[PDB]
Amino acid sequence: VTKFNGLTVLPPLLTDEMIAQY
Amino acid sequence: LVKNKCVNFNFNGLTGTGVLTESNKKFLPFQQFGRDIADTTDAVRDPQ
Amino acid sequence: LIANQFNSAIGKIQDSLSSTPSALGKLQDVVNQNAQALNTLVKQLSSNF
Ligand SMILES: *[C@@H]1O[C@H](CO)[C@@H](O)[C@H](O)[C@H]1NC(C)=O
Repeated sequence: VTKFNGLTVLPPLLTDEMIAQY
Repeated sequence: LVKNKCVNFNFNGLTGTGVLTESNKKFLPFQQFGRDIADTTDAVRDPQ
Repeated sequence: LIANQFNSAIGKIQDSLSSTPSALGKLQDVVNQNAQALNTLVKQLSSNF
C-alpha cells in the first residue's frame, strides 16, 4: 500500500504501532 | 535575502509568501522556478 | 496433515500478497480517491469562475 493551501491532515489517534499492538 | 524566516519574497515577480531554505533539488540553467503537482510554487531560483 | 496444510496455506497467502500487485485494491482505491478529491479541490483555486 503506497503543499498546504489551508488543508491539514490530522494524525490518527491510534498510530500504526498501536494498531499493530491491538 | 533572509533564510529560515517567514518572509514575503519577490524573486523576478514571484510575489510569494513563505519561509525560505536551501534546497537540495537541482535546476536546469534556463528554468527559473519550480511548481508542485498541485500547481503551487515550491522552489525559486534567485535571479541575482 | 492439518498443520502442514495450514502452514502451506499461510505461506501461499504470503506469496500471493507479495506477487499480485492489485491485491490491496480496496485500501489503494480509497487512498487514491481521497487524494484525487484533495487534488481537485486544490486545483479548483485556479478556476476563474
Ligand atoms: C549582477 O547580477 C548577476 C546575475 O548573474 C550576478 O552574477 C552578479 O553578482 C550581480 N552583481 C554584479 C556586481 O555583477
